[PDB]
Amino acid sequence: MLDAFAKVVSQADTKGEFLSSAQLDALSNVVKDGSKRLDAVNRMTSNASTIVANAARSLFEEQPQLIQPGGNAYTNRRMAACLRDMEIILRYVTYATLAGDSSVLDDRCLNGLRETYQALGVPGGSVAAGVAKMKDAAIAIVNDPNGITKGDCSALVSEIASYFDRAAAAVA
Amino acid sequence: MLDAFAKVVSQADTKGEFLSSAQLDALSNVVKDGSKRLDAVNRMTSNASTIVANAARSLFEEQPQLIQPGGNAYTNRRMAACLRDMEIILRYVTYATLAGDSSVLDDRCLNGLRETYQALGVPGGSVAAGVAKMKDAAIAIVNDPNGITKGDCSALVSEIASYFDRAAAAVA
Amino acid sequence: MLDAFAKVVSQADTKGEFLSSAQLDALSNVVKDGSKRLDAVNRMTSNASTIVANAARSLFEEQPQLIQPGGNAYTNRRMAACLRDMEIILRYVTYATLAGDSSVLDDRCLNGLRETYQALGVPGGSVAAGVAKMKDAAIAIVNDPNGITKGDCSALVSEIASYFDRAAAAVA
Amino acid sequence: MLDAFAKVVSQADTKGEFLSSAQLDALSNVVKDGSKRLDAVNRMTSNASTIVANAARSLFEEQPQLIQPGGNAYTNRRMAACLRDMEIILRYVTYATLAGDSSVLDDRCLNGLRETYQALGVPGGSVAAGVAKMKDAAIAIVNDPNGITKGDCSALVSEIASYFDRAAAAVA
Amino acid sequence: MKTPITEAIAAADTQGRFLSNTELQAVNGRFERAAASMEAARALTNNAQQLIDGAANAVYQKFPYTTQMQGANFASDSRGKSKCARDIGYYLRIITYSLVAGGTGPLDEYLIAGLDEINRTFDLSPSWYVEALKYIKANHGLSGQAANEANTYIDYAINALS
Amino acid sequence: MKTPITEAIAAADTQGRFLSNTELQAVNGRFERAAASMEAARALTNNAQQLIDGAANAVYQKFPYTTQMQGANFASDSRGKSKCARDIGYYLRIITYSLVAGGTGPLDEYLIAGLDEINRTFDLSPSWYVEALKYIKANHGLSGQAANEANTYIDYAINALS
Amino acid sequence: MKTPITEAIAAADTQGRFLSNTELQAVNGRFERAAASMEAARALTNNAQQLIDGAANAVYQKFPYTTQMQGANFASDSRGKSKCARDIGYYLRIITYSLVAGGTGPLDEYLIAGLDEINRTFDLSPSWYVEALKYIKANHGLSGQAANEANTYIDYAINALS
Amino acid sequence: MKTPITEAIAAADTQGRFLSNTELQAVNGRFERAAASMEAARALTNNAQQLIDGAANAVYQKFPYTTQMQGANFASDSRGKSKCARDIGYYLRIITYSLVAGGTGPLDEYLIAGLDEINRTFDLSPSWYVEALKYIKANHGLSGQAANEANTYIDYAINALS
Ligand SMILES: *[C@@H](C)[C@H]1/C(=C/c2[nH]c(/C=C3N=C(/C=C4\NC(=O)C(CC)=C4C)C(C)=C\3CCC(=O)O)c(CCC(=O)O)c2C)NC(=O)[C@@H]1C
Ligand SMILES: *[C@@H](C)[C@H]1/C(=C/c2[nH]c(/C=C3N=C(/C=C4\NC(=O)C(CC)=C4C)C(C)=C\3CCC(=O)O)c(CCC(=O)O)c2C)NC(=O)[C@@H]1C
Ligand SMILES: *[C@H](C)[C@H]1/C(=C/c2[nH]c(/C=C3N=C(/C=C4\NC(=O)C(CC)=C4C)C(C)=C\3CCC(=O)O)c(CCC(=O)O)c2C)NC(=O)[C@@H]1C
Ligand SMILES: *[C@H](C)[C@H]1/C(=C/c2[nH]c(/C=C3N=C(/C=C4\NC(=O)C(CC)=C4C)C(C)=C\3CCC(=O)O)c(CCC(=O)O)c2C)NC(=O)[C@@H]1C
Ligand SMILES: *[C@H](C)[C@H]1/C(=C/c2[nH]c(/C=C3N=C(/C=C4\NC(=O)C(CC)=C4C)C(C)=C\3CCC(=O)O)c(CCC(=O)O)c2C)NC(=O)[C@@H]1C
Ligand SMILES: *[C@H](C)[C@H]1/C(=C/c2[nH]c(/C=C3N=C(/C=C4\NC(=O)C(CC)=C4C)C(C)=C\3CCC(=O)O)c(CCC(=O)O)c2C)NC(=O)[C@@H]1C
Ligand SMILES: *[C@H](C)[C@H]1/C(=C/c2[nH]c(/C=C3N=C(/C=C4\NC(=O)C(CC)=C4C)C(C)=C\3CCC(=O)O)c(CCC(=O)O)c2C)NC(=O)[C@@H]1C
Ligand SMILES: *[C@H](C)[C@H]1/C(=C/c2[nH]c(/C=C3N=C(/C=C4\NC(=O)C(CC)=C4C)C(C)=C\3CCC(=O)O)c(CCC(=O)O)c2C)NC(=O)[C@@H]1C
Ligand SMILES: *[C@H](C)[C@H]1/C(=C/c2[nH]c(/C=C3N=C(/C=C4\NC(=O)C(CC)=C4C)C(C)=C\3CCC(=O)O)c(CCC(=O)O)c2C)NC(=O)[C@@H]1C
Ligand SMILES: *[C@H](C)[C@H]1/C(=C/c2[nH]c(/C=C3N=C(/C=C4\NC(=O)C(CC)=C4C)C(C)=C\3CCC(=O)O)c(CCC(=O)O)c2C)NC(=O)[C@@H]1C
Ligand SMILES: *[C@H](C)[C@H]1/C(=C/c2[nH]c(/C=C3N=C(/C=C4\NC(=O)C(CC)=C4C)C(C)=C\3CCC(=O)O)c(CCC(=O)O)c2C)NC(=O)[C@@H]1C
Ligand SMILES: *[C@H](C)[C@H]1/C(=C/c2[nH]c(/C=C3N=C(/C=C4\NC(=O)C(CC)=C4C)C(C)=C\3CCC(=O)O)c(CCC(=O)O)c2C)NC(=O)[C@@H]1C
Repeated sequence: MLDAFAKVVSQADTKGEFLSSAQLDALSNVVKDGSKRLDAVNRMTSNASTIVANAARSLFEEQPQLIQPGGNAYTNRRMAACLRDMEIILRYVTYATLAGDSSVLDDRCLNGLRETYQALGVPGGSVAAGVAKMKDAAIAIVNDPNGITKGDCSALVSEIASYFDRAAAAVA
Repeated sequence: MLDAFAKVVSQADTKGEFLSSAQLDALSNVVKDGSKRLDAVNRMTSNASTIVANAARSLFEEQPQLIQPGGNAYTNRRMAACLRDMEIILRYVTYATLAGDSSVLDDRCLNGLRETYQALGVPGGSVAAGVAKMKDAAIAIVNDPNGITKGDCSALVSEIASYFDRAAAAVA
Repeated sequence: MLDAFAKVVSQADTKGEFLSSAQLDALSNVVKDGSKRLDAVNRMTSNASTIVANAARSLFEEQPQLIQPGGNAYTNRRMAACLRDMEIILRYVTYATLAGDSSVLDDRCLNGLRETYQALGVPGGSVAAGVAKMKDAAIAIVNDPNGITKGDCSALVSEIASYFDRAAAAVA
Repeated sequence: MLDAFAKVVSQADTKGEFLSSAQLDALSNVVKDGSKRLDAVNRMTSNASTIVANAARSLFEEQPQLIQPGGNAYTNRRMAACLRDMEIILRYVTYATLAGDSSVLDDRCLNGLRETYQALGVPGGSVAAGVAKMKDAAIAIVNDPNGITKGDCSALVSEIASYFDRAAAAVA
Repeated sequence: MKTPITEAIAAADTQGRFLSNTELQAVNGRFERAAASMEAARALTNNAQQLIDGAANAVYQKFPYTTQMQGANFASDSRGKSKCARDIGYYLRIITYSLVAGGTGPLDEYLIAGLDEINRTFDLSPSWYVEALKYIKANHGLSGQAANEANTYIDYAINALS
Repeated sequence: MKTPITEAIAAADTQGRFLSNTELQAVNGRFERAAASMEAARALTNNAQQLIDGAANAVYQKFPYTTQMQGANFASDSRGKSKCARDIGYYLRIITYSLVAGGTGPLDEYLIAGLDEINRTFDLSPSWYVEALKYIKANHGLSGQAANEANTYIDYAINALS
Repeated sequence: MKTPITEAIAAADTQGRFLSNTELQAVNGRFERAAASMEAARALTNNAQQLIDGAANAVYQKFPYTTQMQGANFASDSRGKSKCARDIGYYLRIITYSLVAGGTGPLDEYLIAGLDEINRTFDLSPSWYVEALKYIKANHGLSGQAANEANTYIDYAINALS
Repeated sequence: MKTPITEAIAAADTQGRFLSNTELQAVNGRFERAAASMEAARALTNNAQQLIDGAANAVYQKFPYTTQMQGANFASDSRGKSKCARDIGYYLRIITYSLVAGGTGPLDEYLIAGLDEINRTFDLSPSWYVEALKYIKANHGLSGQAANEANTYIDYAINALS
């Protein structure tokens, strides 16, 4: 797996070059936003249950057949499985957020997940919708200004949203 | 594997015959040149690093893209692998030189090596060039008249050159 | 093993009480010396060869028969084992220096060391001498005011010296 | 095990000194007797059946009750084991003769042989007798001036005789 | 016990080597956090009595039946209210232990292990203690990273009950 | 690639769990040191040509025969001097890689592996490159923690040669 | 084929290394003896017919019934005498193979393996071939180390029959 | 210890058999080489002092900083120069050991084992001793096969340092 620094270094080693001032500036930006990155990851983690719950609720209001008899999320077994999947994707999103690179999320989670769902009969589009509602809930929790030093986290937030959109597209 | 004596004896056993005076003379020639054979093998061995270095240098001057970014010999991993291959082929050449027969070099080294290189993306023609420069460097070290009793080693030298040419042709 | 904080926490759990102000003050002092503790460990680690060399040199100047024919440190086999023993003891002292507690040093290095040393016939007094020489060489390296922010490290140095004295007394 | 040269080298390494002229002279003498040493080993090996037969014959002429009903060498089982023991002792004497040192003979053959022989109830004195008979038969074969270059082998023969005496005394 | 420092030393010793720059980087991360951790531990230890009593009262207000129903497991009488405050004190005490140690070690070893069968045997509802920990979290009077350190281990105990 | 961040993420993933508080403490220790690490990487990359040329000249003054004796492994001509400067550039480049990544990973993968075979085959004395690194360490111009970071990774490359 | 040279090369190859000094010392010992070995092989090959016919006649004189008694395993007629000379030619031929190769390999592979089954099935007494070999050993005409080499490989074939 | 003779005896004993003609061929190769080996060992032992002092001086001339820089590991003063000559003496002493034994045994057991960590601990550059061995190889005053025997084991120690 790669983080933001290891990705830049691997590209420079292939070119056989020192890092440019562009790449040195970009990574200095990542380092200065490191504390915001920790706050983002720690807030998504401490509130994983809330993020999954808000996402599932909005998904089940939008698609009520999921929680009705015959729905893919009906019964205790399928509901627990569905919630486990939501927490799994969130977990790998927090990996990519701390790392600054989606490599861990792409390799150890999204790669082949679509095919896994189409084989199990799980609605990939519904999962992609659920992942999108996870994004909105996580962003709202990450951007909460209470109990935290004020500042601009918009670049980080765009990054986190990109990891969620990546997860949604891999199953839609 | 076969040496010069075992090869002659295996041909005679198939024919069910005593050795001819031709074969007895040929093997007596090999035995009288045995000390030169040891000198040749011991000189190639003691100077394996020098022979590889001179060969690689001339190959990299002739084909400079090998040691530039994207070259098949660029980076520490590919350079160490390339040098290891050169020493390997030299090692098996010294086997065939002490034995007086290329059987060990053909069986345990050259057989299928071409296919191995074409699968790994290694330029077989470049390897064959490197092996040829090993030959010239080894011959120069073997034919060094300093610190050794003077005499004609030209028959041996032709034999050694034939083993190198054999190695080069198996990958070109 | 225990660090400085786990030792106090484990004793307060045995007593079933909150930590007193005296214990909070002592552990807060350890925290305020944290960057100094890291400097001591980093300097003792990156100069481990220099420390062992300086101690070994002075030990062999005082007891020259150790590196003379018949000595317990003569021959390559025994000299390398002596230096290995020096490195190991210094390594465990840095463990204790980081932990702020000698539990790891006593449990995993010092316990039963005199009994083994007596079995292998290694002069335990000479080992204790070299350990005391490491202390002087290690403390001089730690106390070097070059390239570091000026400040008082006497409490830390006294703690480190106590760890070396514990090791010396364990084999003397 | 040690040969003649390793014994001197190991003692000089213990003393930490170069080899003296006396040691160089003694080992150079062993080298100049090298072809004679090979003749002794080759003659004792290729005539091993003759040696064991001659010694066994004379032993059974002197102690005829050994091949009489009740004897320790009577029956096929015990006679074959007796001859096997003879061959083994002669084999280890040739090892020592080649090595120029009795270390292999003492460590791997003679050590504890009397204790086993006493356990199996084999007359150790009769074994020592047959061993002395092998010495006479082996030395006569070694000293045969037929088909060999004339020269003095008395030092070599005395050394070989000492090896046989070591084996005889180890069970007597 | 399992602390970030003894964890780093154990990993280094297992490979028989000095501590690496990465292990020394991790220990620095602990030593940096330890200032906020110590401030939180000092605050919770000093205000122990007020926080404990306020937490018990918050549970009583939230679940009024705990002070109304009879039965030894409830807090209708003085014995039950004192047992409740003792329990909440046990939780906060071991929470300060973890703040001092810089890790969940003390909470895992001294509190959570066997907690589920203790509560089950004596009919103590985990949601009572979750509410008491929620009060302590909202009334410790900390800010910044000291509040975050306290909240990390208070939430850790809350999650162990859920 | 092995970095302190990827190590912590891999530890959490193998246990199928979110990152713990201790793992975040360790990642913070890397982010704290990363400012000084990035300072060192910037200074070494900007002064690359000056440090490379100075290190080469430092080697020529310390081992005078390398500019005098004939031989392809020596820098007595223009070709050898270019090869020597290139090699030192390789060392410093990969050292900046490690400073940027926060660990010895790039040095292990891109430089150290096979280094002894390369030096042995082409008869390049490792003491030459120890001396060039000693010059860069003594003359990078950094101070404080940026110097400490640069020193640890230069010392790492030095130890790999010893 | 197993020869002293192929044994040394196989030892070096299994450890993936060049030939050591001790292996070259051993190969020299074979090359030193090869001059006397080649002398023996030449003398035995030139005098092949004379040695074969003499060995056969030596057997007929030592075991007189082999030319008198009727039976297909005996040499009492022209056919049996041709078969006997052929067999002795086989022995001597393979003995020259071994002298040429420098080891017992050819004797092991081309003669000894299955020899006891051949002799048992066709009722050929091994003592006959021991006597023919004893004659060739006593009458090859060689001296010095060429005789010693011839003797060792003739004795090897004799021992295989005993 | 591992010598060509004890190696041959060990192989024979493992199979519980007398030594074969091939093993006796290998031992003959050693006994032939042993004459040159003994002459080389005699020469290096007699001229030990002149060779040692000349080797130390060749290192000082080649690497002038070894006599200029201060530090216990260098040879600026009389103590350092005497330590250097003692070391070079150790190398040559064990080299003559190997020449006497006819194999690398003594060099492997008495010198190379642990040599790398001894040099690393006391900051002794392997290239110093390579130069000292290069001088001894070029100044032992041997010719023919005695020079080749000496050069074989001197180069063996050189390769152990590279
Ligand atoms: C974006 C998510 C929001 C935001 C973040 C923000 N925080 C600071 C201040 C700090 N954040 C931390 C976080 C941690 N350090 C650790 O070691 C750990 C895990 C153990 C964490 C979670 C720290 C130490 C600080 C500094 C102290 C402080 O409280 O200020 C800032 C400004 C300072 C900076 O950028 O470094 C910002 C912007 N603030 C918002 O408004 C966003 C919603
Ligand atoms: C051809 C490569 C060059 C050449 C060779 C040459 N050498 C001799 C002399 C000898 N070479 C040896 C070699 C060995 N014997 C061993 O046991 C070992 C390994 C341990 C080796 C390496 C020996 C013993 C001799 C004899 C002593 C001497 O130095 O003369 C000759 C002439 C004698 C002969 O052919 O046997 C030759 C031709 N000489 C050249 O000019 C070629 C460049
Ligand atoms: C929830 C929003 C939706 C949903 C999910 C659902 N999944 C299953 C079964 C599985 N989910 C996975 C996913 C992963 N397991 C991993 O280890 C990883 C990477 C770390 C991933 C991405 C897998 C492998 C399965 C297979 C079986 C299992 O339970 O593990 C179910 C149950 C299917 C059934 O018929 O029992 C469900 C319900 N269903 C919905 O309706 C939501 C849209
Ligand atoms: C060097 C002149 C050229 C070159 C070589 C190169 N090879 C690899 C990889 C391999 N080489 C071999 C060859 C052998 N291994 C054996 O055991 C034997 C017989 C004893 C032989 C002949 C093999 C098997 C490999 C496979 C992988 C490995 O490293 O072992 C590389 C690296 C390839 C990569 O992409 O990593 C290289 C570079 N490359 C050049 O440019 C030169 C022309
Ligand atoms: C050098 C300062 C002195 C000295 C040391 C010496 N020791 C040996 C043998 C051993 N030393 C140890 C010690 C440890 N091994 C560990 O793992 C640990 C930490 C848990 C310790 C403290 C051991 C176990 C041995 C025996 C096994 C081994 O050798 O590895 C020797 C060699 C003794 C011999 O060869 O017979 C020496 C020289 N001797 C001195 O004279 C110095 C004063
Ligand atoms: C006592 C041994 C000597 C001493 C130490 C000292 N240091 C500071 C300040 C700092 N020390 C460090 C060191 C590290 N932080 C890490 O994370 C690591 C490993 C990766 C190390 C090695 C740092 C970062 C600082 C802060 C920045 C700075 O350079 O100052 C002080 C001042 C007080 C304090 O604790 O900060 C002191 C006294 N100085 C001496 O004179 C003693 C000999
Ligand atoms: C014959 C000269 C005398 C004699 C010998 C005899 N021995 C046995 C039994 C044994 N002999 C040995 C000796 C060795 N085995 C080895 O491997 C080695 C070298 C390491 C030696 C020296 C052993 C071990 C035995 C017991 C196991 C075995 O039989 O193989 C017998 C038979 C005794 C019996 O059947 O009870 C005999 C006859 N006895 C004489 O009378 C001769 C004087
Ligand atoms: C003492 C036992 C008797 C004796 C021996 C003797 N031999 C020589 C000469 C030689 N001996 C050999 C033997 C071998 N060389 C080998 O490699 C092998 C095994 C493969 C053997 C068995 C050789 C080759 C020689 C040299 C040629 C020759 O035939 O002379 C001498 C003369 C001095 C010397 O050491 O060379 C002697 C004395 N002769 C006796 O009379 C003793 C009874
Ligand atoms: C308070 C939130 C509610 C409450 C409290 C209550 N507890 C008891 C009795 C017990 N509490 C414990 C808990 C622990 N003992 C330990 O050692 C540890 C580890 C730190 C813990 C967490 C235990 C073991 C008991 C029973 C044994 C004892 O008394 O010590 C009571 C009385 C129940 C009884 O049956 O005796 C009460 C009332 N009940 C409420 O209604 C409050 C809301
Ligand atoms: C400079 C300090 C001294 C010096 C340098 C020198 N090097 C060569 C040739 C080579 N250097 C390397 C090193 C690497 N290649 C890699 O990919 C890596 C990892 C990043 C390293 C460390 C290699 C492989 C070579 C040979 C192949 C090539 O040309 O690239 C020379 C010429 C040697 C030759 O025989 O051609 C020189 C002179 N020599 C000195 O005297 C300087 C003091
Ligand atoms: C001569 C010493 C005595 C003798 C010889 C004899 N042989 C046969 C027949 C056979 N001899 C062989 C032997 C070999 N065949 C092989 O390939 C090899 C390995 C090289 C050997 C050693 C075999 C196989 C036969 C039978 C098959 C064949 O005819 O080739 C005879 C005739 C026996 C018969 O029944 O036909 C004789 C007479 N007999 C004497 O009396 C001589 C003293
Ligand atoms: C000479 C080429 C350079 C040199 C020499 C030097 N050595 C030391 C100290 C030591 N040398 C050794 C080597 C060995 N001891 C053994 O038992 C063996 C096995 C045979 C070897 C190879 C050791 C162990 C030491 C340290 C312990 C001791 O003094 O015996 C010094 C002094 C270094 C010190 O720190 O005391 C020196 C100067 N240095 C140069 O500059 C010369 C070019």
